[PDB]
Amino acid sequence: YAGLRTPAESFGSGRGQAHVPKQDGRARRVPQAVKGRSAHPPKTEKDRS
Amino acid sequence: TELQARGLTEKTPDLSDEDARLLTQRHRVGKPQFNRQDHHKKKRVSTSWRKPRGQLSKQRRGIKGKGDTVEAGFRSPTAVRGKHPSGFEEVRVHNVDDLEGVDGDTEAVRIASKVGARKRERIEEEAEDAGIRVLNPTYVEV
Amino acid sequence: AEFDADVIVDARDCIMGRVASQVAEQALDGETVAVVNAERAVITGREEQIVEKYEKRVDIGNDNGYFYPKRPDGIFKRTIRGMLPHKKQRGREAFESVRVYLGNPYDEDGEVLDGTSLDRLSNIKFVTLGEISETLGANKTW
Amino acid sequence: GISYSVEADPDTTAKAMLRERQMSFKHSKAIAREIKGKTAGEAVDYLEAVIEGDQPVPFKQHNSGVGHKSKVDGWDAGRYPEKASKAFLDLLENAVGNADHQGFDGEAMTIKHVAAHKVGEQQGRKPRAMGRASAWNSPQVDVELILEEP
RNA sequence: ACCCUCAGAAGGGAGGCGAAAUAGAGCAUGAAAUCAGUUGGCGAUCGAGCGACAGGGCAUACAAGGUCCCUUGACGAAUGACCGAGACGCGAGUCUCCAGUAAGACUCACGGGAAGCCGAUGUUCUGUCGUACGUUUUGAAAAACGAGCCAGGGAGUGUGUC
RNA sequence: CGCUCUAAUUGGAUGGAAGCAGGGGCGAGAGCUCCUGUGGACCGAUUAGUGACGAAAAUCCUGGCCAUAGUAGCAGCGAUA
Ligand SMILES: [Cl-]
Ligand SMILES: [Cl-]
Ligand SMILES: [Cl-]
Ligand SMILES: [Cl-]
Ligand SMILES: [Cl-]
Ligand SMILES: [Cl-]
Ligand SMILES: [Cl-]
Ligand SMILES: [Mg+2]
Ligand SMILES: [Mg+2]
Ligand SMILES: [Mg+2]
Ligand SMILES: [Mg+2]
Ligand SMILES: [Mg+2]
Ligand SMILES: [Mg+2]
Ligand SMILES: [Mg+2]
Ligand SMILES: [Mg+2]
Ligand SMILES: [Mg+2]
Ligand SMILES: [Mg+2]
Ligand SMILES: [Mg+2]
Ligand code: NA
Ligand code: NA
Ligand code: NA
Ligand code: NA
Ligand code: NA
Ligand code: NA
Ligand code: NA
Ligand code: NA
Ligand code: NA
Ligand code: NA
Ligand code: NA
Ligand code: NA
Ligand SMILES: [Sr+2]
Ligand SMILES: [Sr+2]
Ligand SMILES: [Sr+2]
Ligand SMILES: [Sr+2]
Ligand SMILES: [Sr+2]
Ligand SMILES: [Sr+2]
Ligand SMILES: [Sr+2]
Ligand SMILES: [Sr+2]
Ligand SMILES: [Sr+2]
Repeated sequence: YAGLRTPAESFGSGRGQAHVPKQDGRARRVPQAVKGRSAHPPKTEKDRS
Repeated sequence: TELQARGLTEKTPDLSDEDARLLTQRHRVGKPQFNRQDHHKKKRVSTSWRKPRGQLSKQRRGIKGKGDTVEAGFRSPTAVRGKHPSGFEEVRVHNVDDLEGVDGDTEAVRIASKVGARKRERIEEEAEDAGIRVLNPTYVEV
Repeated sequence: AEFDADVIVDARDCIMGRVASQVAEQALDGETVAVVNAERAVITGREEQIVEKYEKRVDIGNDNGYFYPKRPDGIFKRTIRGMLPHKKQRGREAFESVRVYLGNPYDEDGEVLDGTSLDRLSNIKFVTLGEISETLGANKTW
Repeated sequence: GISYSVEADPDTTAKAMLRERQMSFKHSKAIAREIKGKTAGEAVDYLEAVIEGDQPVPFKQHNSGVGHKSKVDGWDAGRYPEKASKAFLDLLENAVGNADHQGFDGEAMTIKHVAAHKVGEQQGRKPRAMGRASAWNSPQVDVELILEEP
């Protein structure tokens, strides 16, 4: 759940902003955002044997 | 009262006429810069070469003036490809056990940069006596 | 105020464009030229029509302006300019090393470049730049 | 802060510096630029004239809308920035002092080197309409000075 | 520390400590964007995808590249003469012979030279070509879409099964 | 070709590692290498592996920054001081 712990939502079109989920102005969750989630991170459920 | 480089600095390798021609050819035909398209219009774009991938790229489409595109045709001659401009064949050296097996008539040696002053000294003095020229010599005062 | 012309041409009774063309080519050969008797130069065709074309050139313009000559003086000089890349270093140079004069301010007599002469006995539809300049409203300073 | 960007033989030169001064960096470039080369004293006399409004300081770089001053020579714009001019005096004060505490003839000395540097901004905020506030900052300026025996 | 300066526990100067103060307080290193000062090239009569490839000017401490120029000669691919002689054509000009000769790019040798001199680097001038990039699109320089700049961040991943 | 960390084999560093700055050499190229200065403690090669592995772009994300500009505002309200 890293980076998924937020109710960040995107403002949509309207304020000359790119539709990126923001919370308190901070941009997030989304991978391309600092403090965002990891897109394809290492996974425990992986059989490394 | 002056600086002088250690080792055989003037030593020239001996090449077959052919290699000497091919070498000469290389140095005469040279090649294009091969810098990434428009690396010069944006500071965030670097000189390092990248394939123009743009569907409309002027360079990719091969428009004269937009620079050359990396192709095999530009390869240097097999026979001299990779030689120091002196003619020699460079040899990467990190210590003395590295000088063992080198032929000063064909190859010149290049002491790695990490190698310290103390070890360079041995390598420089040794390599000299084996007839091997060192490309990055130490300039002492005599 | 003195012009060391390596060549002095006599326009008098000579097809303007044709003189222009040669004087142009020559100045591009480093030659310094001086066209003399500009006002007595000739151009073929139907006066009414000709004069109509130059009148239009006088009327054309806007705030950026299209300054167009009326004196036979220079344009003749303009005609020459139009055969010279006057906006390139070289070009401007050549052009600037050429001058057109009314009558002849020199002691020598300009020569008559080949092919440029118009024989008045076999032609009747031609005009004098002076005739043109007069119509254009220019003051007959010559 | 800054360090002297220029060499100085201690035997024929005196130094001085202003630090994080809150004054126009733009006015500083101008004043500096304008007094470089003058004699420490001439410099003072000069700034005094500026602070007093009898000698304008040419604004060649930062001059949008600046009105032409007839006393400016070889140029049109600029103004008489007292504040920054004054700060420079405190500098020449310091400079000439050291200069003398060393045996030199401070005033008689030449302004070999003198340049202003934006050392940073003291940040501030100013409320605007629509529930939005924007920047409102003070420039923080450093300026080095070097005096050399003529 | 002390001393000087200053309205001054500020700041500045000098000075002391340490291998290092360009380790003096968000105090290891210290890029880019970018700012000040300054150096080189350009510059107040001249034209705009900013360049590529050529070739000139000016500029260059060492090191890590050492070549480059002119006489002559040798070799000499494709190509390929002048002149002279003879002969055709109204003519512009052509044919035959001299002759596949002289010439001919690269390279090498002799002799002479160059050290800002050759490479190279910065910049500027000339020649040729040249209306970014990525996307959308039959068709983009586009009066279609995206970005002010730079740095760092940013997209084929796991399990099961076939 | 380049990046991480693991392993085997094998190297370099206080007689100065990585990093960074400017510069020289090699490779068609990804990129490799050296010199000088800075830096002051780490760094490789090969081989087999391991990927949270390569950006110019997304009105992309965060941070810093320039022009805008010494510009607009610091006047307007029946309370002109
Ligand atoms: Cl290959
Ligand atoms: Cl007009
Ligand atoms: Cl032109
Ligand atoms: Cl007729
Ligand atoms: Cl500012
Ligand atoms: Cl050859
Ligand atoms: Cl894929
Ligand atoms: Mg996170
Ligand atoms: Mg760039
Ligand atoms: Mg104004
Ligand atoms: Mg409100
Ligand atoms: Mg620091
Ligand atoms: Mg359409
Ligand atoms: Mg091994
Ligand atoms: Mg990255
Ligand atoms: Mg991309
Ligand atoms: Mg304005
Ligand atoms: Mg009142
Ligand atoms: Na939370
Ligand atoms: Na598992
Ligand atoms: Na005509
Ligand atoms: Na007109
Ligand atoms: Na201006
Ligand atoms: Na004046
Ligand atoms: Na004036
Ligand atoms: Na050049
Ligand atoms: Na698009
Ligand atoms: Na496009
Ligand atoms: Na269009
Ligand atoms: Na934006
Ligand atoms: Sr080193
Ligand atoms: Sr001709
Ligand atoms: Sr300005
Ligand atoms: Sr000190
Ligand atoms: Sr032959
Ligand atoms: Sr990634
Ligand atoms: Sr600003
Ligand atoms: Sr008021
Ligand atoms: Sr109002």
